[PDB]
Amino acid sequence: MELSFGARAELPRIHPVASKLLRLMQKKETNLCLSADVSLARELLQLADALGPSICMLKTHVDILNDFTLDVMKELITLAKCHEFLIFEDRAFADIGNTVKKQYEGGIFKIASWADLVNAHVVPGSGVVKGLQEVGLPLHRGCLLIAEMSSTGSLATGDYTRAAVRMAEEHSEFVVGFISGSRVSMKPEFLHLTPGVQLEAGGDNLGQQYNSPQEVIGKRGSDIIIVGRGIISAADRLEAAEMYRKAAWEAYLSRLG
Amino acid sequence: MELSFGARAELPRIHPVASKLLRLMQKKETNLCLSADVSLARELLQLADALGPSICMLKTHVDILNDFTLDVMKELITLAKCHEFLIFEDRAFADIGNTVKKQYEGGIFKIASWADLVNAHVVPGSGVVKGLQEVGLPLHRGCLLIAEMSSTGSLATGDYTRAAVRMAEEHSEFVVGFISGSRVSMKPEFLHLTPGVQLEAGGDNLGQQYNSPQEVIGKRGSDIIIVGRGIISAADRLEAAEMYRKAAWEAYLSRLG
Ligand SMILES: O=c1ccn([C@@H]2O[C@H](COP(=O)(O)O)[C@@H](O)[C@H]2O)c(=O)[nH]1
Ligand SMILES: O=c1ccn([C@@H]2O[C@H](COP(=O)(O)O)[C@@H](O)[C@H]2O)c(=O)[nH]1
Repeated sequence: MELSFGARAELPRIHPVASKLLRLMQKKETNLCLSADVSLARELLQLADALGPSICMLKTHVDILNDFTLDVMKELITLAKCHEFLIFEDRAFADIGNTVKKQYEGGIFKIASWADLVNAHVVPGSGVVKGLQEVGLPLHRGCLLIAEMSSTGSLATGDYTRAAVRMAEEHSEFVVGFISGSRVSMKPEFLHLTPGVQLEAGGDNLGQQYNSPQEVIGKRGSDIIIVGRGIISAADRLEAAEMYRKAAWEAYLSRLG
Repeated sequence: MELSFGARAELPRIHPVASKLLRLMQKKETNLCLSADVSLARELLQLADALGPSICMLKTHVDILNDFTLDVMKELITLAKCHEFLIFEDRAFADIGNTVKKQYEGGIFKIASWADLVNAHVVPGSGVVKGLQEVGLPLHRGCLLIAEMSSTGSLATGDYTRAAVRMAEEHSEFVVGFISGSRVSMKPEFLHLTPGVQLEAGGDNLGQQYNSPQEVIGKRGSDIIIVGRGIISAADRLEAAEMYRKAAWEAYLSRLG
């Protein structure tokens, strides 16, 4: 009874941000999220422009941009609107509710002002979501909960993962899905986004582990692949993004039938 | 066989940052860490100056400072040196090793350039520590692992806490202790720092829970209390800090005998 992305976009309990995403995934035939892991704003923006047609989402770590300004993020939004992708700041909030609300709204980055999506760890308990919600709901944003991680020795397993799923399903006005390595919720209104993806087997020297798009999307049932170095370190990042897009999209189609 | 802070400062396996901290705790009769949870640099610096003699440590969330600059942090270091306290950025790193290394060294905040101590969640597995280490060891810094949290619904319990302790004890060249609600390691070379502290019973409306200094230091065996709103929201923050200092110090003395 698996639904297409475009059908999921219409489910009664779908969140607006999720629906927007699912619609553009279907329209553009992309379930690829670019992990734009660069330190220069010019490179971020050149990647966003060139790769925007190939991606459903651009994931940022704003806190590694050497030359962050709010104006950079304005320019990123312009590209996101032109090419039709969401912006996801991978801030992995992980503090008490009262603190994360301030980290999301304020400081230099003003994350909530430009990020369609953010994510949070579940370790602090559900107050992390309640604090983020206080900023994100008025700003019409969505959140992903980190249910599983791709790295060696991850403790996001077993009952921890189950707790993340319960927390999501209990905060569905704001939580739209997961960071996970597999489908973790049986409810089709939730998105599953999976980092630790490369075409070739391997890892890095600091605990990253890779699996292929066919494995992640096809066998493990996730929705979206998140790819950083497999694209960013390639000479031709546009062709690399196309290879990843095509892999993830066909794995999705084949799982649909 | 409990040792004073000054004796612990001399233990064979003590980390230099821990030893510096323990020595100034003993000298100044303070085991209070101010959680300087403000949005204005001028208020941060005025608090650091006035309260510096009463504290062993000043904990920051740089990402909530509306007017952060590196020069602000230079001024904070001047105060830290004058009054003798460490600076602890409560960044709660919580990503793969390759990413946290960049979040610690780079971006706008350049955390490693000014923070004596940072902290990390253990959820990603030990690569989080290995990545931070690559920046922190050359810069002669230390790290705290988040073994327990103060908030309602925290998943940092049981085997998760035990995993944090094992990860610390296995990375003792860089990890100097814990964020925890109690003593979690039996090894006296590790520091235990405990947030969720107020003199009166209560909590906040976003899952924070409070326990008293006597409970945390005396009964639960921690070393340092971390106090935010119990001080910052008071009219006279200097007298509030003194009340917390005296409470935490006497609880420590009484546990020594
Ligand atoms: O479980 C997780 C959570 C987050 N990321 C993020 O996803 C990207 C993976 O990049 P790469 O390994 O494809 O370069 C990085 O930004 C990393 O911080 C993971 O890899 N794994
Ligand atoms: O388990 C944790 C970890 C971190 N903090 C931090 O400690 C401070 C507690 O402040 P307050 O509740 O005393 O104001 C805040 O900065 C908060 O982010 C906690 O409260 N509990």
